Amino acid sequence: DEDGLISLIFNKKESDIRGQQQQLVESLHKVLGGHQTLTVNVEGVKTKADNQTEVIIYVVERSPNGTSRRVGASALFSYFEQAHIKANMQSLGVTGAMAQTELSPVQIKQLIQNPL
Amino acid sequence: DEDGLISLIFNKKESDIRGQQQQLVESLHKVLGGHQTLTVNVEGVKTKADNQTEVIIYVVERSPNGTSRRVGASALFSYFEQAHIKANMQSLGVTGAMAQTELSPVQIKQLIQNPL
Amino acid sequence: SEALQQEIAKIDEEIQKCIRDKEAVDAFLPAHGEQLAAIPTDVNFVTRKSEGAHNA
Amino acid sequence: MDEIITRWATDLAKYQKEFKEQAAKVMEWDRLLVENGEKIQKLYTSTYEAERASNEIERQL
Amino acid sequence: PIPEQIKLIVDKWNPNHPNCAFKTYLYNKVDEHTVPLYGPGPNEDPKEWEEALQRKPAPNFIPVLCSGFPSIVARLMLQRRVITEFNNKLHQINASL
Amino acid sequence: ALFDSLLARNKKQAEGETALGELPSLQLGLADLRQRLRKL
Repeated sequence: DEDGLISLIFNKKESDIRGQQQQLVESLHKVLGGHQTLTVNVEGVKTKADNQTEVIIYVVERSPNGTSRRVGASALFSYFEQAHIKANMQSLGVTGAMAQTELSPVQIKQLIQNPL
Repeated sequence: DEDGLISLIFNKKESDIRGQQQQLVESLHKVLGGHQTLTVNVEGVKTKADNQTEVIIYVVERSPNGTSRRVGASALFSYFEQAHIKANMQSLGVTGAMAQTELSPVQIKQLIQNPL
Repeated sequence: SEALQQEIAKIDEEIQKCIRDKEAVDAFLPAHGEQLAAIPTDVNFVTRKSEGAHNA
Repeated sequence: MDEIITRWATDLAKYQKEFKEQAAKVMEWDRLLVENGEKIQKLYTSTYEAERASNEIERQL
Repeated sequence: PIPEQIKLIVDKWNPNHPNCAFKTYLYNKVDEHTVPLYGPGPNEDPKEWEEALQRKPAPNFIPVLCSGFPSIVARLMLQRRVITEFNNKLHQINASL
Repeated sequence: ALFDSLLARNKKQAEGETALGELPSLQLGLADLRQRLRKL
């Protein structure tokens, strides 16, 4: 979870993603609120189909004391799945998202008991 | 075993136990290390003699993912019987303890082969 | 005589300290003994009540 | 000073001869425990059987 | 020959096993296929171990090293711990009957 | 509880009922019974 990796599927060709990567990364930064304490990093880009591309990201957050660390994957996924944020993501061409952290049974039970 | 119930005999009158139950429960919490991931619960209180009271407890443990479950009875008994912990318990008036789990023959054989 | 008279003290103290454990064993026996002797009488009893149910 | 070594050795042999007995007694007790344990298991089986049979009779009635 | 008897007595009353003189072995039952494990430890003479395994009461039993009194106390501790389990199971049977 | 069940069974035995045949049997014991056994 500490590695903070979120996989995003885009309904865009790989060449289009790479061709405008600066813009894509900044738009993701804007979705996060645009503060200078958050930085979006691209871990990888992979074609999945003619017009489907997976983009793996993480977000580095800086503390008031200058320390930096990655936003945990579960925390970042939780933000992106919020209805308002998901809609903004869909406007960028995102059609899905996944975190790598395998949740514990108690975490899963909590999510089922409180799906919202 | 999953029900986690430990019976404790106290050399105190029932009225004294009930009269200071908040304090008794917190002292047991302290014996366990006092962390906020452990919570002592009282299952029952029963008089056994003029100055003898049985108090049945269990301990709920919370995981990093927010999930909760009871500490298994054997595990909890094992902690309380450790010499340092037993001595602390005796200072609270505990003069005996019992778990309800009926051990298997192989478990019993293991305890006899390694009594410490 | 100091090292000797001290050594004998420490030794005899340790032995006495061991004999305390020996005594500790001796103390915890009869109770446990009764508890043990209780078992075969019950299992030899419960085995009987089972036979009653089975015959029933 | 021999009178001390005598005490030491006498105490030693005396308490050895007793420790042996204690240990033996414990062993015998263990034997008793497992010997009964087998029977306990037999009781578990017999009981489960009885239980199942009673359930069957319940079904029949 | 004085400082030898003393050292030998100091050796007798000790858990270091230089002829501990409180050497008795107790057989702990262990089901197969765990017999290949155990496997003594620090100061076990294969002589004593094998000699214990030699006069074995029944198969699936492994010997256990009882050096002195704390060990026999511990054995008792286990014996009680199993006593209660025995009584409990027995009461379960009783209740179902 | 075995002998108890033997009694209970031998008790319910000699007590009715409407079973189209099996009427309760009279109990003997001791004096008459020994001879009744020998006459087997």
